[PDB]
Amino acid sequence: VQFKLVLVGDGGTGKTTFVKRHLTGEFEKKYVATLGVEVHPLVFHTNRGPIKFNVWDTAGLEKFGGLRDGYYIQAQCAIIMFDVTSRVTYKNVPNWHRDLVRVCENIPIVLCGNKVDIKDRKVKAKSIVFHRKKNLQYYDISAKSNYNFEKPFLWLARKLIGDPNLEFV
Amino acid sequence: KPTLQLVYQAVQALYHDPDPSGKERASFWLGELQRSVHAWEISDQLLQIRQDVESCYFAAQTMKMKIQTSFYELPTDSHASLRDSLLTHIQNLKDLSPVIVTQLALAIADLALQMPSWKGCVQTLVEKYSNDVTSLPFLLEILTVLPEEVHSRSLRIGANRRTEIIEDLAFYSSTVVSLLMTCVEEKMLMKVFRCLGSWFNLGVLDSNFMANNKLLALLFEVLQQDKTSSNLHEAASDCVCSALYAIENVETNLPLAMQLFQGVLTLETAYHMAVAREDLDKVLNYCRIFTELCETFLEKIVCTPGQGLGDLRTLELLLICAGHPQYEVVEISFNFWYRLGEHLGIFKAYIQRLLHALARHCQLEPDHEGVPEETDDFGEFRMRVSDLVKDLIFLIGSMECFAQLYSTLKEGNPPWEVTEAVLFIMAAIAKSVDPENNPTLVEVLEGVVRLPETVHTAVRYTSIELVGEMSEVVDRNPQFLDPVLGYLMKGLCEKPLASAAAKAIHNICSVCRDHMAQHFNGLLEIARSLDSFLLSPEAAVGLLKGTALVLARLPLDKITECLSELCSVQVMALKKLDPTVFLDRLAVIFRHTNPCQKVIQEIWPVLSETLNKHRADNRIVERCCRCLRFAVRSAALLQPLVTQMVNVYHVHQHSCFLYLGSILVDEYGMEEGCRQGLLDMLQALCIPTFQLLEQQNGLQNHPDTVDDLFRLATRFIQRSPVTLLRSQVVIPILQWAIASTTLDHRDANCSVMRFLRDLIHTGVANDHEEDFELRKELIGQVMNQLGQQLVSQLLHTCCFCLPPYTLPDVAEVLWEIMQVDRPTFCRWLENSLKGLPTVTHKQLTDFHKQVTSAEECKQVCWALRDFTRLF
Ligand SMILES: Nc1nc2c(ncn2[C@@H]2O[C@H](COP(=O)(O)OP(=O)(O)OP(=O)(O)O)[C@@H](O)[C@H]2O)c(=O)[nH]1
Ligand SMILES: [Mg+2]
Repeated sequence: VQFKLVLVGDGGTGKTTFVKRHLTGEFEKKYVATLGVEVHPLVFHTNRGPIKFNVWDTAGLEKFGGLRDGYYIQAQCAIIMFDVTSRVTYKNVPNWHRDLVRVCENIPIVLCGNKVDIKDRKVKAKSIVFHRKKNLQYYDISAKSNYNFEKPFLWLARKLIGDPNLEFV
Repeated sequence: KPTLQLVYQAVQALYHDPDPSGKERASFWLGELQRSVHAWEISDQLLQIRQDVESCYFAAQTMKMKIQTSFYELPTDSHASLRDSLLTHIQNLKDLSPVIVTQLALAIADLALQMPSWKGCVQTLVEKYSNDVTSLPFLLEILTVLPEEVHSRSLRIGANRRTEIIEDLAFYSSTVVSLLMTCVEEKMLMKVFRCLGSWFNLGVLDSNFMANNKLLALLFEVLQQDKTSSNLHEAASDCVCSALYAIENVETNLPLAMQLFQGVLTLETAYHMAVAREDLDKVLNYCRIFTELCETFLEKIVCTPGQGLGDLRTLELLLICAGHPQYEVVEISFNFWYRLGEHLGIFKAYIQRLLHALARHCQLEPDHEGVPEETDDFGEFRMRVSDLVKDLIFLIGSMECFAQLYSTLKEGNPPWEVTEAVLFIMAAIAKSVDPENNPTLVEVLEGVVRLPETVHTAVRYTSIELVGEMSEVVDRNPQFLDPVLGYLMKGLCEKPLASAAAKAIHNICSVCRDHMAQHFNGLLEIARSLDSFLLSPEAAVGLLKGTALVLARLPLDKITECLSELCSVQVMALKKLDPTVFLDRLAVIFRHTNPCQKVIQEIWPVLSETLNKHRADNRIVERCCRCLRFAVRSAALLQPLVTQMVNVYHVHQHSCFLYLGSILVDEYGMEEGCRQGLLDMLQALCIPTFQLLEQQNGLQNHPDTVDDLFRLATRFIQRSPVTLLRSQVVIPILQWAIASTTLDHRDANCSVMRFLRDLIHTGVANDHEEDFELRKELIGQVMNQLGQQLVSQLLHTCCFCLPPYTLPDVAEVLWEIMQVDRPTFCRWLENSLKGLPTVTHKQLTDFHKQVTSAEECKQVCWALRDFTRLF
């Protein structure tokens, strides 16, 4: 039971750091730009059997874009990552969304506001309009403090499988 | 160029090989293929061969990605031939996967936007395919994405050429609208609306023409018919919202405005039809249309209410939506409400109607067992409600609403879930309510304390939070302090109520510290057995913080006595011995006990052992250093700490030792008795530091170390600069600083740009004092030696290494360099501009002129900005 998950968003927003949190359990301070794409199978044990996510961690930096759109084929779900501490990253969220729906239409897409741990927030959770529509959802997350760091996958699982009751174990 | 057999092979791996390590490698080879010159020829062939869906998407996408990035490497003559290819390709593959049709559509649009020799492209495309019914689906797809691509960051069309584009489309906006009518005469229907909506969003459609046009009528038509599918519905809604948004001035677009206003009002019936059924998808769309409608005609509702455009059925439609049992429906309208309140008597009744609607949305399920959880989806919603109420409460009156909410909590024998929800909204506003009218305020508090223990847990919980929000009323009415505390004392002793109580107690302690001295006896006794109440770490810390805030206000005599008791329980527990929690509890006590060194002596020995036991564990050490930081916040600790710091750091390079070091320098750096010892610490700390950064990827792997090292250096350069400048260690610091300029880690880079700025500025700042000439010479030496290497490094990072957000920090450093020696800098900059790998000599020249001739720092940043774009 596996799903192709494309992870998109501006560079330095915390995409790869977020994955490493799940993959190894280790929070990583360093910032190493992803080259093109980086595939990581993430397996979560649930109360209804194991679920594997084939996470496609794409690059945010224009120089290391890789195939960009080419990575999107046959995606079943996606996570759009932006920085809570960076206004310019949230401004680009519409363009990322537009790119996905031009390749993958009506797939479950989660908006993720990362680095909510930061003292001075520059993007208010109130102003977000993404979760107001359905098929779309938002979660305040933090790869450092692990705040709601499992929410996006659990939500996507409930959408991909189709069971609201489903829980992680 | 690679063989055709190889790319078909690499594609099947990338799309079917389950292994991650292999899938990445195929990706990279295909990646290098797109960047290469061979990409054009291969892609064109793949689409002609059309083996399968996988390879055709890649070729079409590559076609698009090569047109929007590598358009420059095409001879003018090739343009016409490439266009014929893409149009032939999209023809042949028109019934293939839709995801392939889009990419080709995108490619043609991106091509057209960059091809001025293809004038009247809108006209060309339509009259070639409009009559073929099977051509229509991809023609529309191109027509939809074309206006969207005009603001493409991937294309980044010049400002003048972009303006030409938009007005060129406006010219032909008639032709596509005309076409869009022929088109609709379900799958096809929604394609039409999306296309219509897209041209609306560009703001190039004629309001007056669209005002009287069948397309508009068709929009509201399908939005009225109950039989219409979910997909046609969403498309129609989105197009309506696009129509409304495109209206910037209602007056200039009055024909269109009136048509749309009347149109959406006819949907109220369709709304009721959708809510009669369980069609939640449809109602969310209607609620979106309504909220968008009120935003557009907000001005008319305000200026001439009730009359025409100001027809108050608009606000009513929202209050109906507000009444909906599904909470995902009402939050859609929250932003308008914010905006309505923001612009703001006629509305008052509407806002108070809304508040009652939100009050009921906060009602928990009658079978709810525990406390209201904040983490879940619904607890988040309650907060969004709480925040919205705070911002609108001024339209009712914080005295009017607070009293009114409380009054309705005795009539009709209110069930527990109705009480909790009313208490919740009261707590939301309990802070903003003016404590002038105390009687109505102070009687609410008396009501909450007389609540029996028998009431539902969740009612006890929210009432504790309400009391917590009412700390200003306990400050103005000190008699209620003892009853309030006692009530909170009961909640603290109940496990699921503990955290809420501890938080509420802390609020009281902070505001009512002036006369809290009596109760301190109790607070200490809570601390003495803190881990019995099953508290959260946050609630625990917050509790100890409170008692420490009032201890500082106690009589000086009893302070030293009670402080030692507060810490002894912690010390004895550590002595018995993961110490993190007690380290964190010690730290907060010190942090807010600000009326001490007598107690510090008792603490130091157990901390040193704790630090040394877990000297390998960064997380514990980090909490350890935080603790030690606040204890200082006492020269008897200095040397035994510095020694231990250096010794631990020697084997475990915890960067928090650097930061802790920076604190000692910030606090004792001005004391010339310490200046030598502090410099020794720095020189000692730098040795294991440089060892870390000397390693491969040393800067990338320890950005935390880079950040904290230069915070230390910065504290030095602003507390005792001369001590650092005459030292020998300042030279490798500066070198690493210069090396650190290419570190893309944002936090660490701000710190580095900060040290360089503050360092160079020392040769300029405060020329009024005597030692200025010494500092002037020391920097002059430094600038002589390294000045040319810094400027070259700074210029390098701006153009190739770091993201645009660093520019103001670099510009600030560059500015200080000109303050030290501008004529020399003018020479330096020419060398930096000399070594560059394109960019015309004219551009380098006028860049040099702007920067070197800058009179404000602002001018340097813009100068860097424009030049940086070139790379
Ligand atoms: N405070 C805080 N910092 C974070 C958090 N998550 C990530 N960061 C920082 O942000 C950086 C994220 O690096 P990456 O995840 O590799 O960047 P990215 O999102 O993958 O962007 P690309 O590399 O272009 O794909 C890390 O170096 C962290 O220092 C967080 O939750 N809290
Ligand atoms: Mg990455």
